[PDB]
Amino acid sequence: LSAEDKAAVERSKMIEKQLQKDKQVYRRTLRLLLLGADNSGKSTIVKQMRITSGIFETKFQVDKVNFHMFDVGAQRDERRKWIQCFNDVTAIIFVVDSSDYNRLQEALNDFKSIWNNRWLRTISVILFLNKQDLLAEKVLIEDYFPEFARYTTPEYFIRKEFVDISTAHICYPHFTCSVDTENARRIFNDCKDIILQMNLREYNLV
Amino acid sequence: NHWAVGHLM
Amino acid sequence: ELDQLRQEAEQLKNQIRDARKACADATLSQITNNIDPVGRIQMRTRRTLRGHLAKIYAMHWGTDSRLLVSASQDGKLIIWDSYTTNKVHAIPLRSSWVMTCAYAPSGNYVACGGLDNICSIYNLKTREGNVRVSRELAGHTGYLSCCRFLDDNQIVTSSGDTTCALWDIETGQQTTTFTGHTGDVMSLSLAPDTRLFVSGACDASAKLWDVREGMCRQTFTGHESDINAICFFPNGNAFATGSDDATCRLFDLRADQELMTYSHDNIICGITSVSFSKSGRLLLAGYDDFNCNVWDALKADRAGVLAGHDNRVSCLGVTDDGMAVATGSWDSFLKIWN
Amino acid sequence: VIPAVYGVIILIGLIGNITLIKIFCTVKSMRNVPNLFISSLALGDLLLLITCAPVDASRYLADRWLFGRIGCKLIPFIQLTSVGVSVFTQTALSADRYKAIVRPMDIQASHALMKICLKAAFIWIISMLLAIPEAVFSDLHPFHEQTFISCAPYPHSNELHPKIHSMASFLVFYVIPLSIISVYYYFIAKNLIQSAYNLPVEGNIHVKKQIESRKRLAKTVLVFVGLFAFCWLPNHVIYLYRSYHYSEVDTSMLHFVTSICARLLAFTNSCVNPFALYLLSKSFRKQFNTQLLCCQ
Amino acid sequence: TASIAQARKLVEQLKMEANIDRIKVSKAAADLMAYCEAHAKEDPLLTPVPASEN
Amino acid sequence: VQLVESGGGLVQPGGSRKLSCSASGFAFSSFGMHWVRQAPEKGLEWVAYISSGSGTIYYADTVKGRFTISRDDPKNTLFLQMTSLRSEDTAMYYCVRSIYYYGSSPFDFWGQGTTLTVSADIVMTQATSSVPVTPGESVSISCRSSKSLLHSNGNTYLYWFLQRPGQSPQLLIYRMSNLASGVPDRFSGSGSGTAFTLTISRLEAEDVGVYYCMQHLEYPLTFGAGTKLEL
Ligand SMILES: CC(C)CCC[C@@H](C)[C@H]1CC[C@H]2[C@@H]3CC=C4C[C@@H](O)CC[C@]4(C)[C@H]3CC[C@]12C
Ligand SMILES: CC(C)CCC[C@@H](C)[C@H]1CC[C@H]2[C@@H]3CC=C4C[C@@H](O)CC[C@]4(C)[C@H]3CC[C@]12C
Ligand SMILES: CC(C)CCC[C@@H](C)[C@H]1CC[C@H]2[C@@H]3CC=C4C[C@@H](O)CC[C@]4(C)[C@H]3CC[C@]12C
Repeated sequence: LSAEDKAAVERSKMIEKQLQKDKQVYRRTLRLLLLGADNSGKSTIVKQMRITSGIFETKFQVDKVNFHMFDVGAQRDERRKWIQCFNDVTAIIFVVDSSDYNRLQEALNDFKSIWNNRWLRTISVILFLNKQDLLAEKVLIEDYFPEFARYTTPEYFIRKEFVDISTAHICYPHFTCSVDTENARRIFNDCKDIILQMNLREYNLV
Repeated sequence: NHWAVGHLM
Repeated sequence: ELDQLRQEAEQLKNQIRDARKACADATLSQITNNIDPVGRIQMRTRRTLRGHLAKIYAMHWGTDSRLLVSASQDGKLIIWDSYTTNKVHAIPLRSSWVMTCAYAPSGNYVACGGLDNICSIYNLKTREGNVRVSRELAGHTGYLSCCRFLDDNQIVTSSGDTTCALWDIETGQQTTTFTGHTGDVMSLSLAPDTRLFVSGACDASAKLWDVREGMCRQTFTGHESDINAICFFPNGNAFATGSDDATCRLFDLRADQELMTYSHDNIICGITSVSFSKSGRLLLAGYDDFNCNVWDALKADRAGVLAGHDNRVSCLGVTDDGMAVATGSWDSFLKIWN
Repeated sequence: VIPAVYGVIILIGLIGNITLIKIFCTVKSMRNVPNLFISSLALGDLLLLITCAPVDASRYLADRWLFGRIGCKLIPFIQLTSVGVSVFTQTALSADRYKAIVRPMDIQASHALMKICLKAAFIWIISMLLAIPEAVFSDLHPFHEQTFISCAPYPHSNELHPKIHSMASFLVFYVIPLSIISVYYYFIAKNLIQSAYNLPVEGNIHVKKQIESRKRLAKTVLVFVGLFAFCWLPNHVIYLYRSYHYSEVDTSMLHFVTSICARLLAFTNSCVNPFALYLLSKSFRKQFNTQLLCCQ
Repeated sequence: TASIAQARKLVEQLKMEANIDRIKVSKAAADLMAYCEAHAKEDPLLTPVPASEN
Repeated sequence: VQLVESGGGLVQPGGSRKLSCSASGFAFSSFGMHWVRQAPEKGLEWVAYISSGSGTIYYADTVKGRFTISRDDPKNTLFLQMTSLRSEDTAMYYCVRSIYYYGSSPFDFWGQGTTLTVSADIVMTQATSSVPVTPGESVSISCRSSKSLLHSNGNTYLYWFLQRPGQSPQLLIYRMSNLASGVPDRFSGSGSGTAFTLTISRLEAEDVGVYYCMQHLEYPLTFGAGTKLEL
């Protein structure tokens, strides 16, 4: 045991302490993924609820909890190879524009491909149907989906279709828009119920 | 008797 | 007009396939049948590297078997000594999701990248002592899959946009951009002669490119799934590649045909990293079934099972001296075997 | 009959504790932080059973104490320790549940593997220190029925020492831990009932199954705390009764049957703990059945 | 004009690949076997050396 | 890069001073600072040794108890206090950065320092002290030590320095087999665990000076006499 070796061991111990201090903040924060097609309203979400570069990170603190959301804006539409890098994340947030009936089929197709992924078999996905006011103004659908002509509200068609294509990890279908201000609290409650369910399934309390 | 005396368990 | 060119190209491909099939006079199984087996290489955990805090993704060895670089999903490029478990440097990366990392032969620069589309090359011999950003190679349009140091100033780098580019540390521009593929690039491997290299894509394709000429000379398409691992043979005339179908195949640039196939019906979990030894006898592959299985490059038989991990094996690397093998998985453990 | 069901429940608790210990030891995968409290509880219940069943059998069935003078020193002491540990472990377990349900994200720390081990070591040390006076004051002294001698932690020096010792035992082993466990379980049930409302159950069958499982967990926790209280009240009240009447001897048939019932209820506490995770939730019955089916 | 150019570059790549003069696979297998047998004793993984010579 | 030292002057015997070395140009929290005393017409003397993080501090047995060294990371400044100034403490102080890792560069840069006037042990005795040779030829200085400083790891702990008149000493070799940065390749080191040889093939009018040396095997550092070129 020389002096240089002991100094190296001390430096390694200091580096380990620094890595532990960094891991503290790493586990204090929640890492989320953001997905959506080109017509999705993820831009409005990252612009309003904010409280080449192929991947963009948004770090925001709310209710004394920090969330780091990673979104893809300058990458290929394929989600087969690079999707494994986002394994064991807290949750994924998929965005879909319910007002566009033409691209709704492709939206459901990619959502089903993401949900049925082998590396995402235990990751929760929260669906956000943006442009709620636009959809309301437009409806005031049968050619694209004839089931709407036979489906009735329970004593909700898009939510029912999402539930059916997901249950074919639990999905969380919600409705958002460009003027919604309480969306951050909804995401917080969702990411808290997800963490609670994860703790229940880890502690064998489900 | 020999029993009924001792500890709780 | 395009149909004529397409059918002519198809006829040329069929002729090339027939030529590659006709030149095969004897398979490697009949040639390597009267050779002595290797037995069972039961390796043990010599050192235990638990310095990282998140899932380790990739690692690479250099000329010296002492230093070893490792990358995790947090953004802490850790270079540590493989002998006395001493941590030499901890580079805090600007991002978190890392997919590859390299170590220059001279030990003066290290590379790292991923979905950031920017390769951050740092320096280790800085007079200031601390690690400072030396070069920021930018211009790609896809996630960085694998990168290695071809020289102390020039290095090739692949990306998720099916294209590869040869960058300079001093210049920082694309002096040679290779032809795009039909599938996303996943891994590459440099040859010991430093004259050419090989790279695998996602659409069951492998292309052999050159440093000077930007044209591919060897093309291999003998797979049925996406290639996720590929390594070059130390002799310089062959290379092994692995896909997600748990089927590894050893090709040769001289024969341009399959030489050996490593696969079993009991294992249906694909591999993520492959590497040869210092001589090329044993082939170590990183299986995703919570362990790894080594194979013989000649007999194509299971030479041993390393079950020291409990998570998906991310990467596996053999040093140049052939004295230790570092296997990193998603359990933040980079275990060293001998 | 009493001995048949006694042996049955003793064997059930023994095999449950053995299976839990074997699962925690041999699998080598589910050894994370949440399972450490379960392993500690299983070990405490195993120790309690292995140290109480043969002693109780030799005291009630055999009319002569097979152990000598030192037999009343090391044998009973550890018993209480285990008991204490068990109770404490449950409390700790309850606290762990209060850490896993009430605050899901507000307690997401990193250095937890050493803190839980330190807490378990502190629990064991406190239990040993609290049980040491039992072995310190344990001795063999006669009892005027007409006179018999056996193991006894309470000497005949004065009538205030056994009374105050039994009072302190009833306070630190029954009142405070059961009160804390009840408060924690009530808070957990309230939080579960509150969280079972904001869950977006509109047409999802998986969400409905999750809400049903949450209600089942709440009801099972309520049943568990109720059974804990209903089984620890008779044992403690019988101990208080036999400690206040320590100056004389009472061996009536009613006292006999109520002491047997209290002993059985106290043993069922340790015999039902390992089966809690089995009867409560999934993802654990598979391993619990495979650990016993592999030998079959 | 992109599809025709892609077909042209693809057929050019195929012609450049076919321009190489391949050899027999038996010669390559024999060369690989000789290379593996030459550095057999030099590879510590194939022949585990004792801890004193590590 | 820039190490400005202050706190010098003429002090009466038995007083106290606070030597301050402000560093700028590198990570002060990562490098381990050391002190070296150079008496007039004498070699160097190790005093204190502090690593990164202020975990463990070592003091010289000859001056143990009177010296106290302390670093400040928010200001990145080193301070050294001393009491009971004797007749031997009068020397020129040099405060020096050093980093420790596999293939590191300890004692790379030496500060300018400031003068100060008042009023087993590795005895590395050199084999030959004065070798007056005109520049332009090849020479080789040979030295020896009282104890073999070659540890079982295989790294010969030996630091060759060179202090020209006017400028602070400069490091030459790392571990007798790896040259430093910013130095010519003419200097080379060789020898065994006991004897050491520093050979230079081309002598110039600039590289002339006193070639100091030291050991780094044990914790107490003892600067040798060096290649004192008299006459
Ligand atoms: C928590 C329990 C299990 C163990 C703690 C020990 C306490 C409760 C017991 C042990 C010894 C006991 C004491 C033994 C003798 C002393 C002096 C005597 O003149 C009156 C009783 C008195 C004052 C007892 C008080 C309670 C006592 C201190
Ligand atoms: C969430 C965690 C950190 C809260 C702290 C744990 C609480 C619930 C546990 C841990 C230790 C436990 C205590 C251990 C010993 C003490 C003193 C003893 O004479 C009676 C029980 C008593 C009073 C326990 C009460 C509950 C307890 C304090
Ligand atoms: C203040 C009281 C009513 C609160 C309720 C606590 C109950 C559960 C406890 C506290 C004291 C305990 C009692 C202490 C002493 C009495 C008299 C004794 O000869 C037999 C036991 C007996 C009868 C205990 C019964 C249970 C008991 C009453």
